[PDB]
Amino acid sequence: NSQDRKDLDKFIKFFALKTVQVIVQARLGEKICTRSSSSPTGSDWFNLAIKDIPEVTHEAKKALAGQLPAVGRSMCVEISLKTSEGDSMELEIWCLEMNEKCDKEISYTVYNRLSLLLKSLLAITRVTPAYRLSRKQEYVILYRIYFGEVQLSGLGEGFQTVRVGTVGTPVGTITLSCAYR
Amino acid sequence: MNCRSEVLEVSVEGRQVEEAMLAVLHTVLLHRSTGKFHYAAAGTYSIGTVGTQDVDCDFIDFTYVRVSSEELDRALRKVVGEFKDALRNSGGDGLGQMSLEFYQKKKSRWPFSDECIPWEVWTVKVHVVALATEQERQICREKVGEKLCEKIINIVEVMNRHEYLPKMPTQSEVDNVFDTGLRDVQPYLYKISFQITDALGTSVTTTMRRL
Repeated sequence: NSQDRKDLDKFIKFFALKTVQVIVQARLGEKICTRSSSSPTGSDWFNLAIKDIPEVTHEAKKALAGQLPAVGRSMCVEISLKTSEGDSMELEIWCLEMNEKCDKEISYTVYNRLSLLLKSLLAITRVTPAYRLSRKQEYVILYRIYFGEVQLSGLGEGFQTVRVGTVGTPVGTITLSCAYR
Repeated sequence: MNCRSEVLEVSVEGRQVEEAMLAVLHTVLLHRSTGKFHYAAAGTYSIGTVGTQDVDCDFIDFTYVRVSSEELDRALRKVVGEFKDALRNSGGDGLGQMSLEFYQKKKSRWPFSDECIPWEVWTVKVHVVALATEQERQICREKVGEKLCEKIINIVEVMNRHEYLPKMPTQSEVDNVFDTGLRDVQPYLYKISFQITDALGTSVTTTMRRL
């Protein structure tokens, strides 16, 4: 391939892993706090300080199994609530899709857009009902990553969708959104 | 690069004026900033890393994310404090608003000083309500948080529908696009002002037709 393609596949891979990390990280029940740095490291993806947790990295790499989102093939992070009685109910289906339409006019602009999209993700994850719920933990919150084939009927009738945002790239445009109860 | 404007509106108790404002500004400023640029003589530059943190509100049932710069936070808390002082001492009107405007600096030939061109402005209008009971207080702490949720949502959604941003500067142009005075963050050149307004009425025409 052309260098843009390796750089882009890498960018989408680490954007997806960082997305899983931010979504799961906004449901532990405690506050997240990272420090800015003018002398960065080689591991501050998207110029954001997002500390990976190895377990979530492992579940995300196993769900992705070493491939990228594409047409009809979207990465999903499902957040559910399990009570003492055992009732399981999905609360959120976060969806990372890859649309068909390519952007020919558009290397680092996509990188910058994905950084912005991660900042939007940070913001949106806290203004969902499941956030206030996850901060007060009785019950326990659960996460699960999969690579569908996305379907939402586990969120019952009448769920609303928040579109975190989209980013056009020459292989396709990425859409990040959340379907919640 | 004609300017784009967005108008938000919120109804809160006086106690929660600051946090509410802090929630909106910081949200916008999280999208309208990046890491500090360090330029090399060759013209390239490296970009530093932005931290973010959670802010639990004490007078609202709400949490928001802000850049981890404490200079920026102290600045915005100060101008919002000016807004709260003016609002309290304005008395009966209680109709205040704050504007956060992003602009570029464009060099003019002498003697004209450089012209500041807005490319995007955010105005949020504050409606302050007086509470009598402790119960109204407790319900207000919840409902205001629920409203700020949809405020942040709409800020993000609009942030995607705005396709224009200034183009990356060179080492000499940087201070015409970015505020480079902070240690932990590099905001776009911004400007926060506020304004106390007198409330006006509503026309009757189509409301007749509706009746």
